[PDB]
Amino acid sequence: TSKKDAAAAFGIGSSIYLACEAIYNRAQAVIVAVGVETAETPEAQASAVIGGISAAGERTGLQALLDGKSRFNAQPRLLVAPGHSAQQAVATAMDG
Amino acid sequence: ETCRANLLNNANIATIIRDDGYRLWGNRTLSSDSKWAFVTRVRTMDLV
Amino acid sequence: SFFHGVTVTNVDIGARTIALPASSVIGLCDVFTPGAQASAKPNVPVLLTSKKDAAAAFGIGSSIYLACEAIYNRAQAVIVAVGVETAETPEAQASAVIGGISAAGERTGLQALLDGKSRFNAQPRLLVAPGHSAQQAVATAMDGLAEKLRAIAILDGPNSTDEAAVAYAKNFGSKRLFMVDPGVQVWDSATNAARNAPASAYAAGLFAWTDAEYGFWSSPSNKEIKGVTGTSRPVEFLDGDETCRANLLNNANIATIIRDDGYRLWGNRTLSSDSKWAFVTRVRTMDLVMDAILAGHKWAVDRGITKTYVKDVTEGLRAFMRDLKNQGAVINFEVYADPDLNSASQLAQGKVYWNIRFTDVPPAENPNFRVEVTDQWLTEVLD
Amino acid sequence: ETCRANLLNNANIATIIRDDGYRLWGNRTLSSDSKWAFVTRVRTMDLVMDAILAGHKWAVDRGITKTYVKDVTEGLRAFMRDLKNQGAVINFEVYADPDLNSASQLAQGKVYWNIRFTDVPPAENPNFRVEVTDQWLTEVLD
Amino acid sequence: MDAILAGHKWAVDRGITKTYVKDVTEGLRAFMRDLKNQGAVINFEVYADPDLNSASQLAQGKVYWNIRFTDVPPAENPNFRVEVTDQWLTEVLD
Amino acid sequence: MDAILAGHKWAVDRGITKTYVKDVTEGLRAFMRDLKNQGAVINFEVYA
Amino acid sequence: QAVTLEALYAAIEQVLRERLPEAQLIGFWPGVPENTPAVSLEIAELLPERDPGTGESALLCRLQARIMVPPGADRQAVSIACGIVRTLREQTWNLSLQPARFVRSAVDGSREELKSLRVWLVEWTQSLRLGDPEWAWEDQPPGSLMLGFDPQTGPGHEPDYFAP
Amino acid sequence: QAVTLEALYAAIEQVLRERLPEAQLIGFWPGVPENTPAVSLEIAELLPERDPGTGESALLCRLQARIMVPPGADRQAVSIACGIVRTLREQTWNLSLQPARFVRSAVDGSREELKSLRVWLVEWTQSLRLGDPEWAWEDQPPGSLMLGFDPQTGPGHEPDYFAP
Repeated sequence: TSKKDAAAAFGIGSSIYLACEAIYNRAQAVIVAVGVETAETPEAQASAVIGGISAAGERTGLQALLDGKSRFNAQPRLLVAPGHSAQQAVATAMDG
Repeated sequence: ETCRANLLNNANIATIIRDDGYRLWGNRTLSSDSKWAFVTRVRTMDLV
Repeated sequence: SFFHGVTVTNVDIGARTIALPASSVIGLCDVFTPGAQASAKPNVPVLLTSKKDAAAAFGIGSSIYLACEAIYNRAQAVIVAVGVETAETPEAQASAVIGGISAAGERTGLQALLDGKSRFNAQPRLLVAPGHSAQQAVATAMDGLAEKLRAIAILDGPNSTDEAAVAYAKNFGSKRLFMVDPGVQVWDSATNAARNAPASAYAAGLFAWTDAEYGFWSSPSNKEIKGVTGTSRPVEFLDGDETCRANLLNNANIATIIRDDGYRLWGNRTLSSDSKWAFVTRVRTMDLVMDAILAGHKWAVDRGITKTYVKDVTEGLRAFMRDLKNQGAVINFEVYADPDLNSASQLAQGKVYWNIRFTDVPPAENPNFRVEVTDQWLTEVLD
Repeated sequence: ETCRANLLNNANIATIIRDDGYRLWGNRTLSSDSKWAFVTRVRTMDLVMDAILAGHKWAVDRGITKTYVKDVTEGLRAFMRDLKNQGAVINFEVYADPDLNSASQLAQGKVYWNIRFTDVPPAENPNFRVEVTDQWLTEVLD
Repeated sequence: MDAILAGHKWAVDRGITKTYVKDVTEGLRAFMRDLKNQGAVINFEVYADPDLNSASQLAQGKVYWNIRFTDVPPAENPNFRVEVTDQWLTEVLD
Repeated sequence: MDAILAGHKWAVDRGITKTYVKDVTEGLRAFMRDLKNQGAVINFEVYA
Repeated sequence: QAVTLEALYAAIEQVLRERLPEAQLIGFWPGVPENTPAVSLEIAELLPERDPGTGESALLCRLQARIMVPPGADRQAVSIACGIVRTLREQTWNLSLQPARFVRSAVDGSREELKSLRVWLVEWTQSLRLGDPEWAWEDQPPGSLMLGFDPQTGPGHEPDYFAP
Repeated sequence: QAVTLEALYAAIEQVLRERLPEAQLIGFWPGVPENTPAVSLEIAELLPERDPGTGESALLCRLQARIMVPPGADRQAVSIACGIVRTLREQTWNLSLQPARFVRSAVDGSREELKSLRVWLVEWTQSLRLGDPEWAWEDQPPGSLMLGFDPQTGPGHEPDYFAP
């Protein structure tokens, strides 16, 4: 909900805090951020952005936003994956 | 309207907000119906 | 609880304010010799705001400073001057004035006047290439440039006989072309004698003086030219003859310089084939109220078509024409949102149509007086 | 129209157009439907479908009476009435379905209502049709 | 917009009675009137909005007030229009 | 005849609409109306 | 709410069978004079009136009653006619109507068959609001609710609606 | 602009086929009672009115409707008549007219054939401005223009006109 909490959770220099700084410099909004680790191959980093249900049965990646209302009572009504959205693989998950 | 205090009142939870903690913030019960949301209406109804 | 607390909002639903884009910027493109005394590159636009700045940029005695001296001795205007270098042949001199684009994607000749708004926030309204507008190649590329800037490209015919000017003005048929035929004979302090000026920048200063004195709706076709000492090949206007040599050139849509010592401009008509856009007043006022509306309604490009949106565009558009009506620019107007075009389908596509009908002030180029004697009141000397 | 901004908006792509990029430019979503080719209509339909459908937990089976329809619909029209004077909706109507509420389906116990509303469209092309006439020239006589 | 925002933090859970909307509005008219005779604004119009204070908006604890006013614009271009006439030229006769 | 025929260069094919006849004829009657009060024509009629 | 002619035709038959047991057979368009004390209702003429300010059609209908009887029972047929006239002084027929105005009762000569020679025309007028009102633009159905939206409803859209 | 009788005859046929689907056959001068629920429009009488100050002829026409039906469907023919009367309260027929005034509805005895015994006369009046106005002395044709002069035009002069 603030620029302090976006830097306390992900740290400065993270590619997702740079996205949160882009929002909080213009507006003041509620961000349900997932945050993933950097993959070696960029052909599978898009599969790490999407993800899905894990081995334990927990949603990982971009699909973890579906558990935003059941956990934080704030349904994400604006889906933004900055950077990795210029592929047909990840943007079809953004449409689904 | 995106503060951390307002997101708990939006989830029907009252809070204590200010510096030195000197305000109660939130008048809503845990009602599923939007009719009995306010704790004023639940209190005045049981009194009359 | 959507929000628990005070919500102070700024609704921003009022009507806006439409201003005019100053109507008096002069585009200039004439040759000059670059060097140490001239602080201007030979193709870039320079924003000249004073007579000392035109001398510091292009050098005293240059062929473009002499055109800036013509404007600043009559009026006080903003000159977006390009400046070019002298070509060896006069057939290829027209290619340097027109210019086009460079190898690095930069407009060079007259086309550099399109950068007058993007660089200096001063869009030229008078397109003047003095001395080179007598060629048909430059004037055809200056009329097409005047449709990009909504400007009045001021021409000047050759300083030969009057049939050479009638045959030159027959080629154009465009409503953004104002032509002044007789060459001004002006004093040249470089040779200590009287030279023949192309008489285009002297009419440019007359347009930029009446906008600061009588308004943009006023024709400069009766006002004095200051800097001249005479006129090459003097034209004749005696008193009231409709068969004079001056009136036959205004009848062929060519302005002239008439009187003894050459101190009047005579003619307010463009080279228009249509009789609607004949007067240079109507062409000038139309481009000024079409550019004030276009550059003044950039706030309303995604505001959302509500009932109070169209009501607060119209009432902000009615106040623009009303502030022109009592100012003297228009006579009356009727601003109304079109009911026959703002349908439920055209609104759903994001298209809203407004109609601004108005009448301009025509210049009274022929005041008639019908004098008669009678004997109606002859029996009134009886008591 | 020869600019590369309008040649990019015609592919339903928002742009950033001004000198040193200081505003957005475009309302189009990437839709193949002409109706849903506006980011305002998609954002408002999905926000009033979520408001109405996720706001009827109290309307579960709890003694459905004759006054059940007067409690849902007049609490549904008053929500859409709050949207109209807020500026969200130009025109609306919450009407019973005329072609579906039949006498043979009334015995099934399932009546039908329709919630239509006209979303506020963004004024992406404010045309102005300015002309010079000679109508009021005779007004200059006295 | 910040005098109203930081000055009405007493009215967050008072309860919508007829004297509440009376004393918020008439406490807001006196703020703009004290700005009018000080010289900050020219005139104003403070009123509870009828169409936005619906029976369903008030039931959620939402009550709307409208504050319309006009600023004092800086006279950056004072125009003076001088004319020399001959209307009072016959006044030098008596 | 020289005034009317050599005065319709603007009336070339440029989107002939329903308002084309109201623009030619009412600009043609108003020319003949200027001839009547000038004294050139006793009586006129521009009729279909 | 508002009235209909089919609701009006049944209620005039309804009350007259209750109040008049000596009338063997009441109908709004009968025939076949099968027995002596028969009563045949009719319609003579329906006329306009002062139109109210809504979409109602003001109509006064000459509700005509014809009492067919064979000759020799002349006194027995006026007693049938006296039962109808004493009804019509205040009668609104329990239908939110104005009271009916009695007009006349006399022996006439029918165009029809004259096996039953003696016929008594009994006609009366009462106003009708048959036009549908514009005071309310909807109906009141009881049951469970289904909610749909703008470009997805009609009779060819069953799974669009919801019912939580 | 102004109305014509041929535009009026088609529009009364037009609306009544749209609003009344139970009416099998609507026509302004039909015949041949081929089946039971037939409706035959007529013309009874056209009367003058207060003449306006232009060249219009004010006329109120008794537009007559006759509902022919075989006997045994007496109730089914008043329901046809009730659909017409409820229409005529505000109806201007989308023709820039005054609303029609309902006059009467009753059983009559026709001069015509009586295979369909029961007929219901439905007549109504509405005003007409049939006379051509003198407010404008010309027409509005769309197309390209041709201009001629005084002693050189008419139908026998094609190459006189010009079109620059």
